[PDB]
Amino acid sequence: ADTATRQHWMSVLAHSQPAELAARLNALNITADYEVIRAAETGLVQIQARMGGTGERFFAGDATLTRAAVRLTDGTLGYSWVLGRDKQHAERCALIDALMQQSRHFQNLSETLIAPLDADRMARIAARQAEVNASRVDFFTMV
Amino acid sequence: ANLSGYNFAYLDEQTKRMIRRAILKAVAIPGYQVPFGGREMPMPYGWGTGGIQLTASVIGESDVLKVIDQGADDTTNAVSIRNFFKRVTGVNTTERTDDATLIQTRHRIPETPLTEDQIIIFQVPIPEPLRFIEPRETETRTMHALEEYGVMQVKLYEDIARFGHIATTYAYPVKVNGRYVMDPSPIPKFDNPKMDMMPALQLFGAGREKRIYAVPPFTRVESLDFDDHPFTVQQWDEPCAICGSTHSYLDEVVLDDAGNRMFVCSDTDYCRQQSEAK
Amino acid sequence: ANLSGYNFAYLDEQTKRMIRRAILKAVAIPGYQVPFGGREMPMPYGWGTGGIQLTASVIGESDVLKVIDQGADDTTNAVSIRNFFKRVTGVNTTERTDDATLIQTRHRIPETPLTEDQIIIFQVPIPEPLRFIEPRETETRTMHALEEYGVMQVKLYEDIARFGHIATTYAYPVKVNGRYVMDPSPIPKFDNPKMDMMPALQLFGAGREKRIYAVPPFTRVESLDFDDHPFTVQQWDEPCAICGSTHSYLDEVVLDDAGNRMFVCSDTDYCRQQSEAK
Amino acid sequence: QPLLSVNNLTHLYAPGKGFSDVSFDLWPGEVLGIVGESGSGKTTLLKSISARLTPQQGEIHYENRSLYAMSEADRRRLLRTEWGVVHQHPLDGLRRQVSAGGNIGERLMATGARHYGDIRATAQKWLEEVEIPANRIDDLPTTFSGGMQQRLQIARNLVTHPKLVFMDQPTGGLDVSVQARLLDLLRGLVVELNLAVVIVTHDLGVARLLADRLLVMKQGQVVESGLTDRVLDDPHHPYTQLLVSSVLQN
Amino acid sequence: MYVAVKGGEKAIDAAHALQESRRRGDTDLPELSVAQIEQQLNLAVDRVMTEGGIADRELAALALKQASGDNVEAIFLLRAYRTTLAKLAVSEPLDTTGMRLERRISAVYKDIPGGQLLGPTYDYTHRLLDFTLLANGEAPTLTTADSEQQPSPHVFSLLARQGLAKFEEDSGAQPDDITRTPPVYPCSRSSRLQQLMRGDEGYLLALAYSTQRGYGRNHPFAGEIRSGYIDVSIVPEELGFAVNVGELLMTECEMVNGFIDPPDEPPHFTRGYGLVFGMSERKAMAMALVDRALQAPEYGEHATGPAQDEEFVLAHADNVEAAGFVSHLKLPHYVDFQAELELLKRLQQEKNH
Amino acid sequence: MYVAVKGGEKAIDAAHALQESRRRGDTDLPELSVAQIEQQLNLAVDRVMTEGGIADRELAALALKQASGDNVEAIFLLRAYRTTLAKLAVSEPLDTTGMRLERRISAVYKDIPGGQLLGPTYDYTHRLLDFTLLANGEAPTLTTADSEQQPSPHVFSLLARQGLAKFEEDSGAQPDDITRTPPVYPCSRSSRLQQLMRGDEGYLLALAYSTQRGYGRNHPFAGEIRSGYIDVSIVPEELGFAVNVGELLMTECEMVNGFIDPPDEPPHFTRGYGLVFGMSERKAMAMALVDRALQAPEYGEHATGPAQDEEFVLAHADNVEAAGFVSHLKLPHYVDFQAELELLKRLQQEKNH
Amino acid sequence: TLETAFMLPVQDAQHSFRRLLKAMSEPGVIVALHQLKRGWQPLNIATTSVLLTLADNDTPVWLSTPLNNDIVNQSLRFHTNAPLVSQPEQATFAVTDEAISSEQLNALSTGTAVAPEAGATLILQVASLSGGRMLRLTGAGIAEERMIAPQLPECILHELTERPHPFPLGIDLILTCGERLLAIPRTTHVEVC
Ligand SMILES: Nc1ncnc2c1ncn2[C@@H]1O[C@H](COP(=O)(O)OP(=O)(O)NP(=O)(O)O)[C@@H](O)[C@H]1O
Ligand SMILES: [Mg+2]
Ligand SMILES: [Zn+2]
Ligand SMILES: [Zn+2]
Ligand SMILES: [Zn+2]
Ligand SMILES: [Zn+2]
Repeated sequence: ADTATRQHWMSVLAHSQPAELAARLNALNITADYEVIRAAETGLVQIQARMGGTGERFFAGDATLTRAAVRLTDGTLGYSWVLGRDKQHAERCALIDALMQQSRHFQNLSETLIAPLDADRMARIAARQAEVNASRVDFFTMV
Repeated sequence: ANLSGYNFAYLDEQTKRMIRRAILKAVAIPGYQVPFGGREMPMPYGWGTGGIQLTASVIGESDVLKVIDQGADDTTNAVSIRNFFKRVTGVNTTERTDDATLIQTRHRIPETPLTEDQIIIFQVPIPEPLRFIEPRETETRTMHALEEYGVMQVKLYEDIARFGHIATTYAYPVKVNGRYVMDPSPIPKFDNPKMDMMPALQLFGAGREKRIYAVPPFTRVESLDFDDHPFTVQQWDEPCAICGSTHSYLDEVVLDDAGNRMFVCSDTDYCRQQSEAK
Repeated sequence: ANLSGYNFAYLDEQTKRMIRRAILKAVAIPGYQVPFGGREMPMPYGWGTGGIQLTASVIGESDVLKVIDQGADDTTNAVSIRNFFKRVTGVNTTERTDDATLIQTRHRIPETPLTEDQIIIFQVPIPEPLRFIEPRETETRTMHALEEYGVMQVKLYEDIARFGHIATTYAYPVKVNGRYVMDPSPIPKFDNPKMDMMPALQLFGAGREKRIYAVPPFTRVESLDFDDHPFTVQQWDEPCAICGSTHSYLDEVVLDDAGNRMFVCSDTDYCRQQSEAK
Repeated sequence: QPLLSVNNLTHLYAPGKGFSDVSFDLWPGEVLGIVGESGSGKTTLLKSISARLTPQQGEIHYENRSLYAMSEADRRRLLRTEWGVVHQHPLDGLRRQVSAGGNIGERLMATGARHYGDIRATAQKWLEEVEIPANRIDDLPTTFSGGMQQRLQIARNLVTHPKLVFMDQPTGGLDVSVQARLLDLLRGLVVELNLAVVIVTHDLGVARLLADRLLVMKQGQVVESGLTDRVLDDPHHPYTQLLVSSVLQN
Repeated sequence: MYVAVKGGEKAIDAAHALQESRRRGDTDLPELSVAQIEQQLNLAVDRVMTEGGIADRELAALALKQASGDNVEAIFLLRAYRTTLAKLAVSEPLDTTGMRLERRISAVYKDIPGGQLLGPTYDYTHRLLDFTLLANGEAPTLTTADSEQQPSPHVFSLLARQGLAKFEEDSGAQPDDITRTPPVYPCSRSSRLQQLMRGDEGYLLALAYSTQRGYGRNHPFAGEIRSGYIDVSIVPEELGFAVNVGELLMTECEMVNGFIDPPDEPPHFTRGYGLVFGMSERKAMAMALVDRALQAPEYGEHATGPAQDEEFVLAHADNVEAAGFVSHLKLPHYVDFQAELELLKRLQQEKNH
Repeated sequence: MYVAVKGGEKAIDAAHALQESRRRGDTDLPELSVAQIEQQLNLAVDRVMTEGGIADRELAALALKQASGDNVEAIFLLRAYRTTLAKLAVSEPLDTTGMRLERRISAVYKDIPGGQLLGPTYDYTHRLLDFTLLANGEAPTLTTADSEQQPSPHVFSLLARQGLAKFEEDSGAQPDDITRTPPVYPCSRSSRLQQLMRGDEGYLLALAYSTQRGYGRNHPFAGEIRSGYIDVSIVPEELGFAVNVGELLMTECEMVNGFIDPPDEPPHFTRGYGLVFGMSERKAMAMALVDRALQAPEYGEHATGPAQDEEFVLAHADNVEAAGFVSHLKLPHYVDFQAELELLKRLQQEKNH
Repeated sequence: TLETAFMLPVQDAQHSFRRLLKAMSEPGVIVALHQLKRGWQPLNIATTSVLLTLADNDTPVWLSTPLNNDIVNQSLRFHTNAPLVSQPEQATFAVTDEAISSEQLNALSTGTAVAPEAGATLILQVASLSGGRMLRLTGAGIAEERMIAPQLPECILHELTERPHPFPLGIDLILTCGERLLAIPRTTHVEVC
């Protein structure tokens, strides 16, 4: 379960807006000393797509990717790979990943940080789906 | 009433007059593509500009306008064109073929037979039936001029030899007044017989290609074929799932990923009539 | 010193390494166009990207760089490239050919003879001498592979028959090491003799076409011609109006609408030397 | 030892289309005519032995060197310097956008010629040899007639004084007078210069007057071979007897 | 049982509302003004004006704003609006010799009468993303020289006075107008130029590039590129004498092309011409190159590339028609596709047995 | 007597300053912000991202601002900036079946599982210049429906399950990367698609339009167009398991193309594929059409149009190379032109006597 | 445990490449690669410098059994990331010693006529560059003739003097001894004197 949970919280961090994540992290006021193993680096991730969506692979351009690595005092390593060029956001994501790897912070951050972020993202998606679904063309109703 | 701030039918009188002259010439030369100085319309080229211009040049205040795309009045582009014409002319509109005076259609002829004084206007992307054989207009103009239609016969013969059947299933070329080979617009082979000796005038507009051609009422329109390979229309093993008709062109509606599907009339007005009869 | 925030010479070490391997291969196969994975530079393709990449891959801290376009150091593109290289490498620059260690040129070889350890880098728009004869690379690759240069000889023979002279006045094809037909870049026929048995290494970069080819020092470079139509360089009835030289390529400067014009050395450094001598 | 050797050569587009199990030897200074039915594979065999069609079976040895085991560059060098190829349709062996002089001079320059005047003089000499006027040297082959184009192709493929010439119906499109001129020219080249010719022809008179040995091909197989006059006057295989009985007597 | 329901109109309105909302974007950011687009996105405006057929910067910027920056959509908007406007007058022939020069260069001579006037241009700039533009900044204070515009004779005039080129000479022929009469191939050079000026920038650029790579070579030299303001004058029937109505910012490109050797006159360079609205130059250069390529019939040149194919080049150059017809595939096509499906299923069944 | 003087550097600086000032425009109007361009000119940003090769909306908007709206210049800026960035990872193959749909339509069937989702689009709009945009306005308040995204299986999957089309099947072949190795013709379909995605929108549109007009017909139907957000995931060596790094707004287009009759299997439709960044669709449609056209060698089709000429289409599709080489004619060329002048003058003198 | 690469990879690689270019463009000229103090034994300084300058993930490297060592392989993988191939025909750069056999030499890729740059470059570690059979070099890079007396295997001298491969096919040879390097491209004509 550790791998799946780590993937889930890293995905939530990556999809989180930098502003809301920063605000929530500041509100929590988590005290933790960490050293930046890898300074946030902004480069490119090569995009691979499939012919017809399921066939042979081909390179469909590139996208900006920022990666960061931090270490906590106890040696825990936090990593982050986020699309875009927000270096501070990547550093925060790596820090949160490191903290989540700690037992004392995992539950608290899941209940107070990861779950609210996921809920907010799901709400924003729900709302835009409601707006986009108004453009659906209705042809038949089964009476 | 027209209260949109534009001229009635959105076209200046000069463009209407030029299109009217082109229409008269086309009527006088059935099946011949009459060039005309088409203008750019609010709709993009290829979305029915030629038919819109023809309707604008022919439509009047007392006309009842029916707009159908794929045989349905509620189709998105049909709705857009109908709304535009209501805005710029304020004419009455109907979904009933028998109540309509002007019918602007895309890829279908109504199942309901047309009557006298009715005009059906076709949206034509490719007015040249030989285009897919000879892409160049410089050659097709001469071929039509000299009645050099042998390449079309060769194409049909090769299709029969290769696949055992003629590969053209829509926009099937026809012979008009025994002389001009004409493209009937992308109507299915199903609707081609309706064009023969039709009491209603037929007008065809290709705005992007700048061509207008017409079939006068009661004019011979014969689909190209062979005696041993006679012209055959599309057929289905299922009737319409709504009205149960077996003599109407059917569109296929996919219901779910599993594979369930149904077939319903493309002509929505005919389906409504057939369902209200029974 | 490099203080621009980019890597020395603006290229990542992987691209430098690939270009260096390509350069070594080209040196080992004189006159052959070596494909290489050229990258998009701050300059647009066709403005000297290949030469810029070659210089970046070969340039060092101690190198003295001379950049000339049309034989002039003050030419706009030459100034731009020199400023870019100063920004990204901080190398010393000079307008004197004899003081330069790396010379990046566009369409001219300096009048001053080159010496040992000097590298002259040519900006090449079309690295294929047969391109204007056969536009397709699929065919020219095979033609070079099989030494099928007969089409070039046919072209020269037809030019002689039609105009009485070979129509190619710049980028004149040459034969390298008796084997590969090579495009010398758009240098005039005047500069082609300088390529024969040149003590300096010659490098040619076509960034847009992704080709690198080289002529090692002391390599035979013979312009294609005929015994009765020998290779002849451009000539002028007037000497340079500034220095008075008669052995230099001359550019024509139009002074006024009336028709007054003068001719001055394209190689500005050679003109300066010649004027300061007398 | 044979200039050209063919052993078990076979190339088939489909069962019965092409040639199969063809072997023969050609020496310098002799002519090997090939006669047969339209559709017997004569052209396919000519292409295969001229390095224009890779066979499915068998080997071809030129001066003891396997033809298709050599590099493509070497085969192109052969076809460029010492091999002549005359196609049935002259325009297939001619450059449409290149003048007749250029068409003749391409081969000369490919052999090392680099004097424009000498190339022009040789082209005019060969045009006069095939009786083409020397004033048509600068005219494109599209302006030439069928016989003129055929003669231009022959001159182009004979200007380099090659050692082996593969011809496909070279007499086609030629009036009998220029045809006799061409026959005399080919005989002179074969005898004086030891030229070797593999000629595909349907005019059995030209094969009689020119070919030293004959192959008779039918449905992709060699049915009869031997001395030209022996085959023509003493045919053995039914097809050959039909073929020589079909000749129009003048 | 299924019953047909009305879904087209409301779905269309919802889609249009969504597109409008996306065009507006985040309401926190101020809405873009048409003046801002006209001033700071001037090159897109130039392309929109050139291809749409109206030399009105404000209208082109408005179309760009309405099109969410889509050049094709803005061009079509401007062209359609052109349809709604009446033709009040036909301008007197433009006199590019009277242009007030913002920029003037020549690649055929090192220096020319009037000098090399680079003007505003991105040429010779190092294309490095300037991240300081992410925040507001101060525009440079421009340096100044003398204000006299030196005489700037056309380079082609200099070439012709030497006999190296032929003057473009007016025979009085009435220009063809493809906006009123559909083109008839082969089209006259006037019609070809009119269509090219309306042609897609990218398509003509690709064709010119192909010509530069041997696919119909014409050996081009940028004989002269002039960008600046040209006065427009008309002759209204009310007055009967010429009245100047304003000035238009236009770019003119003259290309020297490979010389010919006519039977009965000295060999001379050929030429190509391009003319566009605004400062964008590559469109004019491509126009000149493609015009030279299409001039092949007048020179009896053996075509070696598609750029020399008149019907192919011109019939697909207008991005209005091409974009409309490509996007029309998004329209419902289930009637035609059902016909093809019926045929295909019958073929599969026949082959199976 | 004349003496050479230094004029290049100062003239270049003055020209760059003039271009910057023109880009800023009237200082009375507020300077455009990159966020405004990203939000309200989203389609230009989409084209810039697609052709420049970076799926970063902010960078594309910055390039557009720096380019004064010139799409070609912004695309080149983004591509050149791509050169300065390191490749940190290679994404796992995208799964378009997991797209979150902003828009999804199909022209081959009247209705499909998941329905016809028009989404934000200019389709069916009356292209009338909206002059109310000249002043600030209020965006529409969007209406809402249920928020569930109904299942949206690919139309081609439905066709293939019926045997009417062939599944696109992954053999594991390593894709070719023309960004590291120069293309070699004939290129593989992966390389062709990679180049087409980077190709000029207008050029490929014109080629697809020509194919629609018989110049290499392929009988296209818009089988399905899907625009929406696709998750991007990588597998860093640090962790060894997949990590989701974000989402990209992409448009996918699948075109059904004329059926064939293979010797040893039932006749079936062929297909073409297009994939772009953002909401712009015509680029994807043209990409799919040109991909089908270039698939001719795999079907033994007799080419009837330039769009089927692989080398001609691909060698001139990248607007970076084409625009650069066309604009390079603006560079000084007086050395080469002097050579041509010397030859031409000698020819004229020879013909005169 | 791994070896040490260039102290200044950029400058050192540029200097080494310039020396190698001088050598290759002028066959027979000996150049010194002094940037690398110690080589990856049994690899000498020059061979290691060349590998660091040119080898990468795009260039497969084949090491002969005498020169194939675990430390060397790990150092090459760590510093250059160049894949290591056990067969010479799969190698872009081939590293061998005087014990190279004719079969190994003839298994090296010589490229093709259309792609003559696709062949392998052979790095041969010689006992000396000076104490062998006198060889006269002529061709591109040589004004008249160059007299070099490298100590070479007989298969290599055969390759040089006979040239079994038709230009543009060929193998480019790099003779490395200690910190000094000599280059013989496929063009050079070599005569035993
Ligand atoms: N490209 C091809 N593809 C398939 N079949 C072919 C092809 N070419 C030839 N065939 C057949 O191959 C057989 C021999 O071809 P060919 O060698 O050209 O005949 P031929 O003896 O030269 N006839 P002719 O020119 O009249 O003297 C004929 O049945 C041809 O129809
Ligand atoms: Mg034959
Ligand atoms: Zn029904
Ligand atoms: Zn001087
Ligand atoms: Zn359609
Ligand atoms: Zn140039």
